[PDB]
Amino acid sequence: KLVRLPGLIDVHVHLREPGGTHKEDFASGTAAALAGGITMVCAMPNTRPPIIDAPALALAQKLAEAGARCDFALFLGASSENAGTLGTVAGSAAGLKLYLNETFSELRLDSVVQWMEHFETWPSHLPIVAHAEQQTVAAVLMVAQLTQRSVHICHVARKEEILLIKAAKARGLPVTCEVAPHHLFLSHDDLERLGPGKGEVRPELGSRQDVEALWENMAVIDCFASDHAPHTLEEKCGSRPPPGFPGLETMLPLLLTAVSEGRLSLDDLLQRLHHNPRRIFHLPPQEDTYVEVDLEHEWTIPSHMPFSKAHWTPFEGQKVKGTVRRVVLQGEVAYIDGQVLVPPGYGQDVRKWPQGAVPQLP
Amino acid sequence: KLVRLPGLIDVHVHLREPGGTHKEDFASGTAAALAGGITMVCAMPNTRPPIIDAPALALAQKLAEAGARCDFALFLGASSENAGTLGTVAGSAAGLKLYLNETFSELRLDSVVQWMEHFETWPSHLPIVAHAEQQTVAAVLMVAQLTQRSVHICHVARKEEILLIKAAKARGLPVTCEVAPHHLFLSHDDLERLGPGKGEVRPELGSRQDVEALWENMAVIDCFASDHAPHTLEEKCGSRPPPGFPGLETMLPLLLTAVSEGRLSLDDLLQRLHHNPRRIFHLPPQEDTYVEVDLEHEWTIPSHMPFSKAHWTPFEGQKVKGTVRRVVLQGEVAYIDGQVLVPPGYGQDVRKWPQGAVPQLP
Ligand SMILES: O=C(O)c1[nH]c(=O)[nH]c(=O)c1F
Ligand SMILES: O=C(O)c1[nH]c(=O)[nH]c(=O)c1F
Ligand SMILES: [Zn+2]
Ligand SMILES: [Zn+2]
Ligand SMILES: [Zn+2]
Ligand SMILES: [Zn+2]
Repeated sequence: KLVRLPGLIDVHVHLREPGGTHKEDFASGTAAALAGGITMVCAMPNTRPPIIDAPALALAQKLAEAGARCDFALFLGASSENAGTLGTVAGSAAGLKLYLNETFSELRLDSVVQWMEHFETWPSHLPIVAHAEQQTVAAVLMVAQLTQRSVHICHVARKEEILLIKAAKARGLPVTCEVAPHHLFLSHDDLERLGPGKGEVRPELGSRQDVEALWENMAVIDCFASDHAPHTLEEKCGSRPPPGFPGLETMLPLLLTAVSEGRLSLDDLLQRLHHNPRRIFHLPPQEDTYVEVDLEHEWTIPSHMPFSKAHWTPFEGQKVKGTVRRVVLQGEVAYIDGQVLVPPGYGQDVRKWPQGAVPQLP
Repeated sequence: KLVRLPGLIDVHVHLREPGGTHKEDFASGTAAALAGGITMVCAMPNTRPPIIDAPALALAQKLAEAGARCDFALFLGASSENAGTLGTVAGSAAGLKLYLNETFSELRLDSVVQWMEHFETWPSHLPIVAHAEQQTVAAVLMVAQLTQRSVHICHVARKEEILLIKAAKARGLPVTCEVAPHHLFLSHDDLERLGPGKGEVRPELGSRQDVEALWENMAVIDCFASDHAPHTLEEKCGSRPPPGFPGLETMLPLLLTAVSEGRLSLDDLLQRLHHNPRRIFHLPPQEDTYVEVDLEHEWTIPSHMPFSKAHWTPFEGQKVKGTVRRVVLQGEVAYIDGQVLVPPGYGQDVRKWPQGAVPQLP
């Protein structure tokens, strides 16, 4: 018997279009999403050009509307120049992403004062998410408190970070967070197999104690999100390997395996891949949309998944129990047993739906 | 300018049909819901006969399908006899309600062992909610831990209770809770005006310190829910006054006033009347459903609201800023400026929708 799930949401993907389409584009990345049981994605802004101004957002919107096979929202990215300039387009974005650790020059913030300025100028009712590692989690939480608003922490990867967030939540602070599958299912123990190129990711793979701490503190994790960060094997194995793993096609199989093993419940999974993404980012429901999964069939992750142009995966060799069998999106069969059946352009910008606008006071 | 809200959900109403229809029926209670900006309600099982077996649920389902003007789900109620007998109908109910303090004989549980039996036999993927006051909150939390599952605490009304729940959440325990408007906007200070009959409610009105504690610990409150508990003025002012307040028509105006005053944000309100009710009870979205409210218009709550057959309200005399102007339900105008425009029977049982079934493992 198949299990029917609602349309799952991944609030953290890199679809590389514009500017990196040999790694991934909207069409191939959203095919990977559908194959992973994901019917709506939020795409990060560190493209080339980066989505840091209204013209770049306008271009990305059209590229996504023409290429996406599932529904989507597009993040804006904070820069050292664009605080106080995004007000007219802010409501059309998934949210504002701050890169507070390593990034490309155009997204680099050189001073916490620049973080303050973004928290002060970005509309207070709209989401802010941050790449914020180790101490940076505490620092950006401080900025959120000074500006009296919420923040969402991307890919929490360390015992240090989840315990800090746990302490903040105990004090009633408005902070939510997401965890990516590689930080639950990979660790330092895998670096010998992966090698130093493939193993490059930010946040880096943690210790076994880091991984154990995230599982022990599942109650503190609001969302799962893949941080789908595709690069080709040539790039990952070359002289300056970029950080990141592809993950859309492997997320749900990995987590369904954990569910089968009693590590978390089916509800725990659906809170973290459906309900909490909806409520943190004010994402609308998807009419006549659902995912049918098979929890009985055991298989081994191969050297590459069928759809991501990354054409490699760090989870190769792991045994999983859980398969996406069928995806229905907006009343149409979008995916069945390895075949994507909706064309590029079938997906839509959920922020343009009346029910996708973020409610605000007049 | 009007503000567009999603369809709000009240997970705790008493609609009195069958058996108490002079107090309220499905048609009048759901009219009150729509006038309060509420498009889906979860109806408690302490009717006459109480909804404690499959035949009674079958009757209530038809009465609701014929009378409800908004969408709904129906709770089953725990009794001293029905543990282990509800398995075939459990998935069709909103959840299982346990009355752990005062109640009618048919819903009275005389031993914590009976609570254990319900937690052991009720399907583990389906909701359990409890009327659990003071120590009873800790006791039912203990039963939840022994049976390794979650519990939702109805109408938290005391500093003692919210602090206990706060401590449980800090330990990672799966507990959620709701707070009713009278415990945020009324207190002991109002008992002289109300009198001892009108003022009867369970949980009773709290001290100013209780009320202040709930506001201070808003982060711990998952849901708002009215505990709409209608009785006629004759009953409230008579020789054996039943406990309870009507509240569907006054909830949102009261909370919108608080939002206008900066006591909580619009998002805080929508998490507690839309997103968290959805995710705790696995309630489906409502297609083409939304509520338009006006935050500018000031008015004073009268001696009775237009629709509840209770025909009185404990909030008489309070000044509010916030009005439900229009409700659209499933693509039809359901309410405009005091006029309900959908007939009895327009509402449906959301648990019969494919997307309203609670996902479970095979
Ligand atoms: O875009 C990427 O590849 C990327 N990869 C990572 O591993 N971390 C990032 O923060 C990032 F932006
Ligand atoms: O049904 C009612 O009137 C009712 N009224 C209350 O004040 N508390 C209850 O727990 C209840 F079931
Ligand atoms: Zn990142
Ligand atoms: Zn990323
Ligand atoms: Zn009660
Ligand atoms: Zn009640």
